[PDB]
Amino acid sequence: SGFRKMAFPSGKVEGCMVQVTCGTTTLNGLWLDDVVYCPRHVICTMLNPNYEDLLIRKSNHNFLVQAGNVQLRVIGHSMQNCVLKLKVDTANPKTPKYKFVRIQPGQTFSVLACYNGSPSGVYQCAMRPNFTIKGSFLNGSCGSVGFNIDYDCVSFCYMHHMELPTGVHAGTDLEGNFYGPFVDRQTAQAAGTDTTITVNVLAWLYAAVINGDRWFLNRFTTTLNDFNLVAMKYNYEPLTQDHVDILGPLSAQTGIAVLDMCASLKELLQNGMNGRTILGSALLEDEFTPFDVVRQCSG
Amino acid sequence: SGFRKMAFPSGKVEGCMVQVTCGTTTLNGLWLDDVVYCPRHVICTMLNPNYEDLLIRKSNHNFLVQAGNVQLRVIGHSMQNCVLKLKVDTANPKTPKYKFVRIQPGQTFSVLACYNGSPSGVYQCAMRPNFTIKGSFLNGSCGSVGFNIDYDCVSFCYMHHMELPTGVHAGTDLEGNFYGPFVDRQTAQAAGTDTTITVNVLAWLYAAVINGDRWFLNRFTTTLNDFNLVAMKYNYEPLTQDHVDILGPLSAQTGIAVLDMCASLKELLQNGMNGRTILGSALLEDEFTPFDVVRQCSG
Ligand SMILES: COCCOc1cc(Cl)cc(-c2cc(-c3ccccc3C#N)cn(-c3cccnc3)c2=O)c1
Ligand SMILES: COCCOc1cc(Cl)cc(-c2cc(-c3ccccc3C#N)cn(-c3cccnc3)c2=O)c1
Repeated sequence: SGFRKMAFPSGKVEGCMVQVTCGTTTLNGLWLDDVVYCPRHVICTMLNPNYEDLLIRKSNHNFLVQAGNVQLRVIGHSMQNCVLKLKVDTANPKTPKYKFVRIQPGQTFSVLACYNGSPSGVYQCAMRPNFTIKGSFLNGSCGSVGFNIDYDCVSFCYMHHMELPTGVHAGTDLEGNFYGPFVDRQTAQAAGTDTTITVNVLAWLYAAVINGDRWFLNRFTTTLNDFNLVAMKYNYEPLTQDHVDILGPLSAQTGIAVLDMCASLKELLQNGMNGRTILGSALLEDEFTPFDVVRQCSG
Repeated sequence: SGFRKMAFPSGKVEGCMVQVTCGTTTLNGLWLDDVVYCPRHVICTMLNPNYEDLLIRKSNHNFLVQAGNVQLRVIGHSMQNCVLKLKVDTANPKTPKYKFVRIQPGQTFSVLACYNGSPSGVYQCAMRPNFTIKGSFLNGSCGSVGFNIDYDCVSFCYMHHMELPTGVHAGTDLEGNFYGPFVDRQTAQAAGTDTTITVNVLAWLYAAVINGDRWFLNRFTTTLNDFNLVAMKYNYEPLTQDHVDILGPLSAQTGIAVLDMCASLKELLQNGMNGRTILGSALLEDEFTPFDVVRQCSG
């Protein structure tokens, strides 16, 4: 038992992290096969850059890629959206089985924070409904990646590009498309107002039941439609029938109907917690997906 | 910016995890050089075991060690306190630079949860003042290890042995000595009443200041002695002058005197938070050490 903010083991991604240097700028890159992926803003000095221009003025030799202690020779460079791809002469022998995936808001992933191509730490986060992530990133972290692992396949879903003025974080999928409306320019950009991920909050309530916190349960039930009326009021995402279906296995294992759990959340939203806690939290946690809960509570 | 429950990258430990099988029991082992370390209760079937007896009745062939897909041949076995050491014919080529350390309560470490010798997830935790840890562990997790990484040296500090009836967790250092009063027997054992780690709470308050949460600061100061009187009342560990000194660099970087921050904690203990949060928490977090904060906030 127990329930922790748990990341995937990071080894398979550690073996892919490199340092990419272009002029005075250093940041991190992802070395898979004979290709190195990094934020294209590594070629900037960029209040309003034209990256087609900045890249036409570069040659392979303007890029220094360092893997461990060995320099890798760049033998070609290109742009795919907001990611720079650097072809190298040597194919990373530690390349895992992998895929690139573009995740939906509300999905979670592990982040391997890296500096100068050296991994620093690993943590879990979620793609917020407003397409930011609440990460932990210092200067030099751009190019650090987010990922999930399934069996032995690393699904890369995030590459870090920018910290916004609010201290939240924005980046791309590994094909270089930003999550959300953001662009890689040093210009005024605000995220939409964020909302709480309802289906995850419910999954975490089921995790709490699986671990013996029950003080919030009740005999009541609600209709999907009546619950959503409360959710909107408290800036929660609407719950869909597909969410209800995805919560199926947990509802079964705990014998608690999804719409029964929705009645608990209603009370907690209305009456707060009154000084008690759930899985060691004094507020409602929304960065565990239903599949995260099942993974960690029952393997 | 941002502040997360951050673990060390787990790759160097992943390359050491094996499966150890003795009879009907399977659990995890740590393969370093030509030696495999695992809980000695792998040889039990143990309401009151005599491990000297149970081990004299075993031969090398009673132990199956599986690393990846290859079986490793056991060429010798011994007991050191509560850890079984299995000498193997082949020295793990992925052995990192490493040391065994016995940590003090209040120190944090990363945990690599493993099942059948396969890493499952990584998370941070702390050694509680009562020498338990609040981990996340399912059946089969025994032998999973906790560790810190310094430069490139893995300091192993924990091996998982038991879940207590309260759902908290007990284990040993890597030389097999339990933290706390626990013994590896299926018998009534309760942990001491736990307390909150004051110096860590203060470190986390400094992290919050470094990230722009300041609503809890005040103009007041307190004496070390007066603060401890409040701490005792709220089941906080006494703060020592050595704690004050360890908080030195943070106090400086933020320009906030340790004893000034102690005045804030007093208020928060007395008046609670009144519906506001700190680093995304509605309660006082005590599983970040002063060195964790410095690592993550300023590298
Ligand atoms: C729209 O919102 C405002 C932010 O505008 C941008 C836009 C663009 Cl194109 C990029 C950036 C940005 C750049 C660099 C950088 C700069 C020079 C050398 C190395 C690095 C690294 N590495 C670093 N960071 C950063 C800092 C701390 C945490 N995370 C990310 C950044 O955000 C910020
Ligand atoms: C004093 O407190 C009560 C617990 O008494 C003990 C004492 C002793 Cl010697 C051991 C245990 C114990 C054993 C086994 C086990 C048993 C058989 C086969 C494989 C495994 C694994 N692996 C598993 N676990 C466990 C379960 C879930 C989370 N963490 C640990 C355990 O605690 C529990």
